[PDB]
Amino acid sequence: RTVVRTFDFELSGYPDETFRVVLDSVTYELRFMWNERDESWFMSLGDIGAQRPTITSKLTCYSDILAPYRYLDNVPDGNLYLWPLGDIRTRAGRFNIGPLKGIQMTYSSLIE
Amino acid sequence: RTVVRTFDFELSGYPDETFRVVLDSVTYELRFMWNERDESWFMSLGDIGAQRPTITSKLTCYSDILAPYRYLDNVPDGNLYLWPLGDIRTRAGRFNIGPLKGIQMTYSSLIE
Amino acid sequence: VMLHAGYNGDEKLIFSGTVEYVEDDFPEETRTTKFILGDGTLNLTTATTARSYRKGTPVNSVLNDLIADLKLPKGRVIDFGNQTLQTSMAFTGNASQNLANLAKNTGSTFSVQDGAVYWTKEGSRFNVMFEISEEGGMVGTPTPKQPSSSKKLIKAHDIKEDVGMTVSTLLNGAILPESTVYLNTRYHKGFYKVAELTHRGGYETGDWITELGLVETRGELI
Amino acid sequence: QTLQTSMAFTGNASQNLANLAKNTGSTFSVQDGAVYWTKEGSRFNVMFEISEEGGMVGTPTPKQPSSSKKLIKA
Amino acid sequence: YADRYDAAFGIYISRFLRNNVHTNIRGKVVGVNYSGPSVDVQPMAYTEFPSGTTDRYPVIYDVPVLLPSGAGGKARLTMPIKPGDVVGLSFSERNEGDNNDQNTHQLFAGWAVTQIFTDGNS
Amino acid sequence: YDVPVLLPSGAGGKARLTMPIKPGDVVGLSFSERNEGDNNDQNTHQLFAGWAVTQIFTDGNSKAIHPDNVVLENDKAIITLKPDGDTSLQNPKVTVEALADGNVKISNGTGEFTMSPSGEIKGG
Amino acid sequence: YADRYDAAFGIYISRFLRNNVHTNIRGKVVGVNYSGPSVDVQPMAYTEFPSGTTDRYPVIYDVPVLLPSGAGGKARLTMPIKPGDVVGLSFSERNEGDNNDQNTHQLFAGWAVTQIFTDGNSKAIHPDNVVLENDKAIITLKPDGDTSLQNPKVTVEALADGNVKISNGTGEFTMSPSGEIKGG
Amino acid sequence: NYGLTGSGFNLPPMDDLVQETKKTFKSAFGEDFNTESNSVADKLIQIFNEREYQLWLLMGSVYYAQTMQGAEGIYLDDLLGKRGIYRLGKTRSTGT
Amino acid sequence: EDGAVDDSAKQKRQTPYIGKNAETKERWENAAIGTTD
Repeated sequence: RTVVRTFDFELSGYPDETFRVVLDSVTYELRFMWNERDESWFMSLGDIGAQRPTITSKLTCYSDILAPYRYLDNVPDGNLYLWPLGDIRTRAGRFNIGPLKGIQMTYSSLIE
Repeated sequence: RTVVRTFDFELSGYPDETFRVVLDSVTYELRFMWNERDESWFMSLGDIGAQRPTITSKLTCYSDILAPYRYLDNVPDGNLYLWPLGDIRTRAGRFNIGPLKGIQMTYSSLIE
Repeated sequence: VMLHAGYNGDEKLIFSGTVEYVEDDFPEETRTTKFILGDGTLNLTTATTARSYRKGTPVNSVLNDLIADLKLPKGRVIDFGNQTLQTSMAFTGNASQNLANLAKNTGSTFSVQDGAVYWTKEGSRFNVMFEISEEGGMVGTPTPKQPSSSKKLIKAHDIKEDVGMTVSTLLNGAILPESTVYLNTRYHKGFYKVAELTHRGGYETGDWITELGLVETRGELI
Repeated sequence: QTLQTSMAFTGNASQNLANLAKNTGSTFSVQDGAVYWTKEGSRFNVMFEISEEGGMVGTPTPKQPSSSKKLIKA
Repeated sequence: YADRYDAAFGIYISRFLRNNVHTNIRGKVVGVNYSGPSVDVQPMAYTEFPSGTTDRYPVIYDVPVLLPSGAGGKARLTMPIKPGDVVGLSFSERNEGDNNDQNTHQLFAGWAVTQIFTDGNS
Repeated sequence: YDVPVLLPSGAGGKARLTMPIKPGDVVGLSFSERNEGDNNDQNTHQLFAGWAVTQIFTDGNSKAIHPDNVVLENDKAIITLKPDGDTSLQNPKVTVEALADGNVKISNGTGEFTMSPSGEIKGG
Repeated sequence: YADRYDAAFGIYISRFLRNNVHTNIRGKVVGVNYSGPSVDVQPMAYTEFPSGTTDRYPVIYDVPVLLPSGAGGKARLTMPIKPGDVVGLSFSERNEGDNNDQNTHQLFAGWAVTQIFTDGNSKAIHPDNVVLENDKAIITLKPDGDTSLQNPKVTVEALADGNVKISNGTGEFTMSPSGEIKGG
Repeated sequence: NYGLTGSGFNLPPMDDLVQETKKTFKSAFGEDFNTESNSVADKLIQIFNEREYQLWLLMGSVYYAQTMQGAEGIYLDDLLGKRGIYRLGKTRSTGT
Repeated sequence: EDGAVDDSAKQKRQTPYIGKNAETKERWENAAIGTTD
């Protein structure tokens, strides 16, 4: 399953960010919510103007977020991962997500 | 191989000039870079909006620049030469290129 | 007629064509000459053609045959590859009209500009040939503007356009509709195609700026 | 002059006449109730003279008679 | 002449029909296929503008030929067509050979009649 | 005036089915895009008659049609071919039928001649 | 693209012709009336827009059928039309069935042709012969004088050289150019 | 992009190298590292960078030394020496 | 615009890694992320 890096993300730290992104020539809308007690980011994925999000999950490092969901016509077939740029023991935080902040959220697409 | 003079060039001396020219009814974009240590002009040739230049070479007097490259569909079939107007021993410089500056960069096209 | 403009040290070609119209009015104090110029109007509106092809003909051959009829230099073309006609075809009338019809059914953009023929594919774009920033004489912040005055029904080819933005800059004739630009601002950042240009100028009094209508891209990087 | 091929005319009479104008170099136009049929290029005496005595207003200026240019055999 | 607003639309519509909206035209057979009867038609009409320019129709390929027949093609009067026969040609509104074409009336040959007796071959 | 009439024909006009057209027959008319009689006309679709079809059976002149038979007919002379081999020429005083079963029955009011499938030859 | 003033009229005219100005179209017979010959036509062509929308012509009722005829309908070649035959259809400019309609070209069926030999139903054609044929009854005339009537058990040929060979499975009768008369 | 490509040898400006190495430093110590004007690291990196510009220019000069165009001086003789042509030395005028 | 994929658009060089924990990263990103090519 050859895959190539094709997109990177950044977060400003606002607890209720929402924006639209284009992946594999298809367009999706994303929502990020910050959880206080669990100090983690909650990601919701869905179609543009959809009544409810298609997928909701909790973000973690080195875990394949989309693994159990590559069976729907509206879910990207690529790979979405979070891995750190600094010390390997650093876990995902609020302000430490970005191309140079410490954690590299990235999307990669299979070659077809 | 009958050939007729059909175009002349001039350079303002700026070290990173880039402009578009039309030859044989086809259009190309040219880049000129000045080298300090080698005191010579580097010419790059390519198609309009091309990702990378098709040809790169170093300019010299009385040398057929395009000689080894008349086998591509996007390279002019004419003749490109640099010859001096003054003393024959003068070599190409920075500010001495032009119709009256001392060196005559010229393009000539075969008769068909 | 040719027109040049710039800033006291150089002048870039900004238009070239034929004088379609001319009139003079001289009421009392000041005469005012008027012009209307067309970029290749004569060729695009009189070049007749009469061609035909059979089943199995490679489409790449049809394209080259029709363009040579138009009698204009080829600025840039993206061939079709190994595409072949599915049905017999016949072409007559103005060559430009026939080519513009082939555009719809094959997702290709055809448009002549400053004498150069440009044939490209919709959705895809060409390097950062231009960068826009406060250093690059930008004028005001970019704003999002729809690229068409109407909305189309959608299934919600997907690759087609449908989005854009607007920017303004000091006059710079070294730009063309089919080029690509990079937008380095503080809010918006990314790559865009160009779709429309408008050059304005008042020598003694008036603006000396250019307006670009950008369109988002979603295709391959041709 | 004689017709070279059979002809048929229907619809508004004005439209049919305006079509006969193109193929025979004639100008057709109604004005203040009067029908005028003339031939293009040719003209009728000095029925009017323009000069400063004749209440002219400003000098004449050359203006093209159409907003577009046609291809010519030149 | 060209000042009114309506005359502009008149000329624009007149010119628009010139390059489209092909409905019917006469022609002559130049190529004949006997298996799956079809004929190649060369339209005869043309015009010359005052600017010394001419408009020629191109050769049209594989126009189906109609014959009086029925009962699923079991009964038919198959006459021996030859090249050079003068026939009338009709153009279909849509490209019946494809379902994705966006144009209309763009020289989509519909069918041809067996023969027409005009001047010169009456 | 003068719309050319089409007839099923070929081979350069050597083969043609010239039926006897009369005034009053109902036909469909087609108009050509350009004036095929001239090469200088600037107009288009201006009632340039292209051609006319032999006849069209509309309301008010709808003749009956045989459900299954290729009948070529004249005022009183009829040629009928049926799918089952049989062919027949008829007229108010003669009949020449060739049936499927090897039957020939050339007949007339004054007499008849026939051949049976069994090879018989008789003269009535 | 959509900025010029002329492109707007171009698109408007292109869209206007789409819903009107019907001139000709192919079709297939689905309903046949033998008294006062008329046929129901189902046009075959269609298109699918990028927005996932389709355009279908509806069934057209009672299009008159043309046949080679004359003399006030006394002479006519009435072939046995059946449902499913592929025919070409023509639309009249005005509603010939009414004199008050204000529209034009609005699918006013004009007439239909007997049959058209397109791809998928292309019957073979004899290079040189005027063959009038039925299911099993054939009439063949050849340029060289010879004429022949055939069927699976009879044959009546009249050749160029004065030969008459009226024949049958049970026997034959013939006349030679030399004036001979024989009965087989 | 600026090194060896499919169409010969190119030349990079100074600013691209400066930005690339500054990005590398940024990645080394996070986005907070300062690299402009007042940084001692800035004064070291910029001074360091200009020298490799000379190296790149000299390398580019070397490549063309073995081509029909660009040869000069001693290197020119080797190119045309393959075809048996040698420069002429000092000459004495002759006449009558 | 602060990380890779823009360099491929801007036609620049990817930043080399600083080596630490080598042979642990390279096996995983190269298989799960790949390279922009």
